[PDB]
Amino acid sequence: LFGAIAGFIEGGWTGMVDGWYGYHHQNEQGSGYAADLKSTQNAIDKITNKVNSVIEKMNTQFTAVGKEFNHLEKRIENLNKKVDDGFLDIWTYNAELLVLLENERTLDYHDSNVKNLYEKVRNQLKNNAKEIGNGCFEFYHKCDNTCMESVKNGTYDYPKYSEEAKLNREE
Amino acid sequence: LFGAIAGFIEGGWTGMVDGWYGYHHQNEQGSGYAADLKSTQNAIDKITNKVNSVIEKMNTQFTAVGKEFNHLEKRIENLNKKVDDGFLDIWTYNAELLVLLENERTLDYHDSNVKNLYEKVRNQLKNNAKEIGNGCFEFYHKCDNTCMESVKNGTYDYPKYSEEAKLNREE
Amino acid sequence: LFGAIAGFIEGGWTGMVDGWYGYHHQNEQGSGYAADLKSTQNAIDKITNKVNSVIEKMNTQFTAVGKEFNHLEKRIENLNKKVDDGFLDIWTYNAELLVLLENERTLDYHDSNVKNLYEKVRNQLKNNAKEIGNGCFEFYHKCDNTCMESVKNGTYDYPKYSEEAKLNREE
Amino acid sequence: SDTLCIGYHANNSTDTVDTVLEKNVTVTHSVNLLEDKHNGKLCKLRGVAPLHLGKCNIAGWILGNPECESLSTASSWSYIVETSSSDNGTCYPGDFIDYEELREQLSSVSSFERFEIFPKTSSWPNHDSNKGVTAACPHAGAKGFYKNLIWLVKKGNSYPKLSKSYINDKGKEVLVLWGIHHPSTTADQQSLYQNADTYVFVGTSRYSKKFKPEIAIRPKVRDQEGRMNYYWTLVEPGDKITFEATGNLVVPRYAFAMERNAGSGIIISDTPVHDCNTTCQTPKGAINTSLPFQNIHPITIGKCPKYVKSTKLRLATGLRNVP
Amino acid sequence: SDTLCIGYHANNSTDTVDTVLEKNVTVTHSVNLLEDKHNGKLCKLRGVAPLHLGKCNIAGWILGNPECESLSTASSWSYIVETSSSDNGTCYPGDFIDYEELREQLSSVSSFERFEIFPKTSSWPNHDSNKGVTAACPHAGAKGFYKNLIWLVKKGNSYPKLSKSYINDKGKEVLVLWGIHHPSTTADQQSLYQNADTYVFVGTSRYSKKFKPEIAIRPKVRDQEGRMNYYWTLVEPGDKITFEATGNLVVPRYAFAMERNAGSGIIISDTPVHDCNTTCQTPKGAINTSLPFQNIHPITIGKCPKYVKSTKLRLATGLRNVP
Amino acid sequence: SDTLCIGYHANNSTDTVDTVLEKNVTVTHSVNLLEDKHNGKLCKLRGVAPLHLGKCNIAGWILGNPECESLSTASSWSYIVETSSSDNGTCYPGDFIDYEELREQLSSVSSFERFEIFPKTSSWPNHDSNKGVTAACPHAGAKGFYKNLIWLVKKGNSYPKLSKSYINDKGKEVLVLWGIHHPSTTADQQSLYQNADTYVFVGTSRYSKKFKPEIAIRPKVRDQEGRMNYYWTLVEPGDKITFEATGNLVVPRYAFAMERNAGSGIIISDTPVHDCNTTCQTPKGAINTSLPFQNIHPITIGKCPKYVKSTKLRLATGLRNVP
Ligand SMILES: *[C@@H]1O[C@H](CO)[C@@H](O[C@@H]2O[C@H](CO)[C@@H](O)[C@H](O)[C@H]2NC(C)=O)[C@H](O)[C@H]1NC(C)=O
Ligand SMILES: *[C@@H]1O[C@H](CO)[C@@H](O[C@@H]2O[C@H](CO)[C@@H](O)[C@H](O)[C@H]2NC(C)=O)[C@H](O)[C@H]1NC(C)=O
Ligand SMILES: *[C@@H]1O[C@H](CO)[C@@H](O[C@@H]2O[C@H](CO)[C@@H](O)[C@H](O)[C@H]2NC(C)=O)[C@H](O)[C@H]1NC(C)=O
Ligand SMILES: *[C@@H]1O[C@H](CO)[C@@H](O)[C@H](O)[C@H]1NC(C)=O
Ligand SMILES: *[C@@H]1O[C@H](CO)[C@@H](O)[C@H](O)[C@H]1NC(C)=O
Ligand SMILES: *[C@H]1O[C@H](CO)[C@@H](O)[C@H](O)[C@H]1NC(C)=O
Ligand SMILES: *[C@H]1O[C@H](CO)[C@@H](O)[C@H](O)[C@H]1NC(C)=O
Repeated sequence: LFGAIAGFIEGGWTGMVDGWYGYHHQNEQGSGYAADLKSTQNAIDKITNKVNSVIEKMNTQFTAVGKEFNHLEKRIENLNKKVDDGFLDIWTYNAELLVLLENERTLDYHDSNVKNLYEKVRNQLKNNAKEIGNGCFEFYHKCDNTCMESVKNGTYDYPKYSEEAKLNREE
Repeated sequence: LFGAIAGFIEGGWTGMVDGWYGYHHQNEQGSGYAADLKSTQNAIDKITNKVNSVIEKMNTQFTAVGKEFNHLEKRIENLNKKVDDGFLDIWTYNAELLVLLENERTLDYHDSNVKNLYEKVRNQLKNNAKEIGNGCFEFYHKCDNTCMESVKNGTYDYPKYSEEAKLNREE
Repeated sequence: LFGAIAGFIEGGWTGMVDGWYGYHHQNEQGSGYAADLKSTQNAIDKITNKVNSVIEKMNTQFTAVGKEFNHLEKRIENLNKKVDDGFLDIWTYNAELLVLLENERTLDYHDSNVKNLYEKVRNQLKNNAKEIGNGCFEFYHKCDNTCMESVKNGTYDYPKYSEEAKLNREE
Repeated sequence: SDTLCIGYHANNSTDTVDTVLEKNVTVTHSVNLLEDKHNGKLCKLRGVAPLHLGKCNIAGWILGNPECESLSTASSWSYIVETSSSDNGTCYPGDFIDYEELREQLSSVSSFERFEIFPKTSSWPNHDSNKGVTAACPHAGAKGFYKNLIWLVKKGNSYPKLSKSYINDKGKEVLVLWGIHHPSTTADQQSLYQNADTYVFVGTSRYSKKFKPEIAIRPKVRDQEGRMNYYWTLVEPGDKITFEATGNLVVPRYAFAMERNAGSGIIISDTPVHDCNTTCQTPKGAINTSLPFQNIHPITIGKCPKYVKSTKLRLATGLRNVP
Repeated sequence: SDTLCIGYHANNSTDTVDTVLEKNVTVTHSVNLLEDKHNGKLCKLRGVAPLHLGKCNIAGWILGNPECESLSTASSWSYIVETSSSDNGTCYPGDFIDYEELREQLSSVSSFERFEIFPKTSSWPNHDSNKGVTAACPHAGAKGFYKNLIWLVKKGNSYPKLSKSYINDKGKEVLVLWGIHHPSTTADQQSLYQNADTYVFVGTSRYSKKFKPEIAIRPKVRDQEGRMNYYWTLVEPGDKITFEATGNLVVPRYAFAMERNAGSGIIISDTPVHDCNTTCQTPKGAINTSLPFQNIHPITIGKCPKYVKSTKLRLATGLRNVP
Repeated sequence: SDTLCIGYHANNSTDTVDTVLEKNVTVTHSVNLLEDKHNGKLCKLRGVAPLHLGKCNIAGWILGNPECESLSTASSWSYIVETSSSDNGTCYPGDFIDYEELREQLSSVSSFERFEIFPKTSSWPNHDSNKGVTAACPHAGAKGFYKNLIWLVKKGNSYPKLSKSYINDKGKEVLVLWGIHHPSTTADQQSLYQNADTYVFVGTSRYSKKFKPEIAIRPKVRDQEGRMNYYWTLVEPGDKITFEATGNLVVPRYAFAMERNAGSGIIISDTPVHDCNTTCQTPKGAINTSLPFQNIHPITIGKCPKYVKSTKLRLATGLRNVP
């Protein structure tokens, strides 16, 4: 576990409908939710792959399970039953535990993705903004919609605003 | 692996007996170990669940494994033996590897819990204290027992002490 | 996933040939790649152990799989086939998924090792250097080869350089 | 002042899943891995219909018990179906030898043609092929017998050595069934076959068995103190089968030229048969899925999901739903 | 100045566990997943006691070998137990037909009552039920025989056709055993049964077999050059069984009305039987677990942990113990 | 200004692996877990060579079909090998009883010595051991017979009761095979054995069987309308076997004193046999590996990797290769 989901970002956003992970801004021009489509898509592809891996790796052959034995063949009847029952116990246990294990991992995978995305942003801004926590960053400068969209697509210009931020930071 | 246990916090505390993860304070009023009971309990519940998952998912049916064949039934005797032996090889391998995998994960789970707890504290204090490392925080203000108990239960008032700390920080 | 490999350290070094994880320095005396042998070795031992765990846990017994049945023994012929075929399906699935799971984990294990190593260094230097990112640290003082070798083996003296760094930092 | 927050999705959803560490965890999206629904119908497996015997069992069917002629026999089938009231079988009591192996061998055929190996009108000029009927196998209220066998009995006061061969020119193997009759008493033996102390002999290239009647009173079954045992063999292409007898032989009339398929099975259920395709059949009904597990029934026929004891196997795709 | 440190537990413990990456890792707490202890006792499975044959095997026991009468036969049991000195079986040498199937069918019964189907005093007025004893089955030093069977021999110089029926009015199925005797020589044949060339015939609604003695010298076993084969069938409720014979029949005396249970088994060990309940039994002793694996024995009876080859399966609960 | 960067390896490599989340991922180092190579040879299993029958099958081999004497019989073997042209078996047509169980019991022996239990020159002074040959089992162009059996026929116009015993003084069990002959016609019966209506009887301490000829015309096989059935038993050390006959017995000549090993098997392939060791044998060839899985063949003999349907199981050791 990575400490983000249900953690230092304590809740989810029902209002963010266009993806799994994203942002919510607020400047003079307005405010709103917007998914990060690259990292959301990236995850969908990988989860999809997981689901398909679990399903499509199963080798299925044609077989007629049932057998019929006469009243003087109890022993091979019971041999047969042992086989059917042995396979039932194996598949049941593996299937049950596979799912339990993969679900722990899937959930953690998402936690990781959200954490990596917080860090991605933190390391762009640095001291040009304050880490409130709960996943928010509070700017020391005027961040207009172009500025926002730049952080979201990873092309934020630290230099541009670094001096405007410094003077504001001290008060 | 999360880098905390046997890592940046290089040792454990035999002296902390009331739980798995916790704190050791030192102020003018005294000093001592004290477990974090919320996060310790949380982990116990989850590990317990893991143990019970591994045990209680095993489907067992009534079966009499043994069979007896006469001297002209070698072939089905050997068929039967192949079955018994095949199940042995499967269960042995899965059981051995299940445990190996789950142990790696359990240990990592604790590492994560300890790391998350360090981070929880760091993000409350911030510059009101210094990160010595080895998991310690060295305050820039007078932290009485009420103050301590406030950081431990997550209700630490940054504002209260922020100025007392800033002036002390500059030497 | 830990966000380091193929992440905030966006590429690998073809030029670092003596190990898996390491450093690249640059001072007045020269520059070059050098593996961290302690952490590289540590990983080799553990990965090796994983490989051997997967191989050497397989219990193999002497067995002759083949059986032969006469034309009035179709039913036990088919029983036998059901057994062979059932085992095939089980091993195939487990083997396929074992590998898929263990590979996700092995890759993540390395990610973790690289991240922990970045953090190890960051927490030694602190403000005596600047976090460029892409895994680089840009010193605020003259770091000679003895100084470098000290950071690499974890015995870096923060005090020594802390003042030389402070004055240089303010531009 | 301006802010930028990082966060994650939440929704409507009440889907829960279980993990190793935690039960009943609510998630945004999720997918099911366990098929638990079946269509309540016995369908055509890989496009080809099963053989539905209804009133009869396989024994009754292949012998031609009189109650089974209202069935129509297809020329191929994927599996066989009997019902729990499939009680019309061997109407004249006795032992059906290697019966269970017979049913397994007929479970699936890709080709099946019934044909008159020993035509009634022409084959038995020195024996009586018309008498040889019993109250145990009644037809239209009157005494009858199996359709695919003839009970040869003496002509006048004479049962001369009987001798008959069939060469398999059919290019597939042909299944030939016959029977042997064990009378109640030496009086009965002599009534039917004239000579007491008789033998029947049957042979192919790989089969050879001599049969002697065992004359005694058994407990009455369908009013018979006598008995009749049914035998069968498969004559391979090119090979022949020969019968030799001084009495007590129930000779074949119809035989079947067939191509066996490959281990299918027989399902016994009262679930109705329908026109539908499937790749996986259970006695409760058919399964339409690509999910790897199922909990409907352990005894399946086809390419089936693995039967498990689980009630729920739900796999998280989305994330923890927190609002 | 004031400090607050973050840390974790350490202790006394020397418990180690293994992981994929690392062996012999010391941890604070740990739990075991492999049952390796058994109680050294054969116990009552699902609350009902096993049948303990001790000196005899099943063959000796249901036939009534003279050494087995000191046993007491319960009216139900969960599984059967023989010891490695269970050597008292068929004292008169021969073949026990379908014996292994018989032992499987008796392995568990919910109801079992022995009773005199053909009472000795009343049933055989024209044959000698008192002679018919042998040095192969000795009782109190003197020549004896099985308890549940009578070896009928001629009376005076006469073995008239024997004929006897039993109707099953017991409302459960009844197991009937009989035997057939193959003398050494025609002199012995005639000594016992007067007529050389005899037959025995036995029949129910579903069973019918004729038997002829095969008179010849076999290699001596327990001083016998002759032989005796033992047969058995199950008569269903309402059905009857009939015997017909001109010699060589070892006729039943006791039979058993039973209700079969469902696949249990027979355990062969000298481990002593005790009063204790269990849900999982091995020949070495019983297992009291909720753990999913065991390494005690592969051949179990009950709801058992899966047998594995592992010596240690220890699951970490606590954390890495670092001091 | 001075810098210090932290980073990871990259290389030449094009090895890919799959993960749950992602396919076709390129990695620095990697190791294979699936053996897919075999040596194309049938080798010696655990140092000991198989028995290679080549032209014959087991039936032909232990009976001594004339085409099998150019084989040389070893005194121990690990497993048996037949080819797809192993068609020399029972040259005189009939049934080989419990043949499949016989092949399984001979599949591996640790000791095997052929010896003349009933020497030809001395054992049959009142019967003709020299006539008794057939066009079905031709030797050097001329009519012959099995080597390990003698077909005893009458001497002059007389087949007196035959009676012969063998006591096993070999300290291992000895396998004895014999045959019984069913003539075409009573003329043939009488030509060979004088008396029509004969019997053969064979017995040990645990075995006892009477045999009567069944005289009739079968479909011609290798020009024979008669038939000959082959039987076998294992005489335990100290026990004896006895033959008694008034005709129709094909008596043993050679027998085999053996020590059985433990479930090996028979492999049928044309893959050549070589001097080679292995711990795992398939019909395609041998496998030299310590990897836990293989996809070469499902029917193996030895300590083998588990057969899987996978084409590739590659395990990452190194890391993601990013340049
Ligand atoms: C077909 O089966 C039916 C019923 O399964 C037979 O009719 C029964 O016959 C029994 C025994 O002779 C009688 O006790 C009953 O009067 C009948 N029962 C029912 C339910 O009808 C019928 O004789 C069978 N016919 C053939 C030719 O096999
Ligand atoms: C019951 O078994 C005992 C022993 O299992 C049989 O007596 C043995 O007979 C052998 C050979 O006949 C002797 O050499 C042994 O000395 C005997 N052993 C013992 C312990 O007495 C006995 O025949 C069996 N009794 C019955 C009625 O079957
Ligand atoms: C040994 O086997 C060969 C073939 O594997 C037999 O030879 C065949 O004999 C038949 C008639 O019996 C001929 O029609 C064929 O021409 C032969 N086939 C071949 C391939 O040559 C041979 O009879 C067998 N001999 C013995 C003694 O068993
Ligand atoms: C089943 O599939 C076959 C494919 O050849 C097709 O001909 C047939 O019409 C199908 N039947 C139904 C009812 O869908
Ligand atoms: C075993 O089980 C039965 C019935 O379920 C019960 O009456 C009895 O007390 C138990 N016996 C012992 C010895 O515990
Ligand atoms: C949830 O609400 C949405 C929108 O209001 C609606 O479309 C959907 O049918 C609802 N389903 C559930 C999960 O109740
Ligand atoms: C096979 O190995 C055995 C013992 O390992 C040795 O005696 C023999 O020479 C080897 N034969 C081969 C591999 O040719």
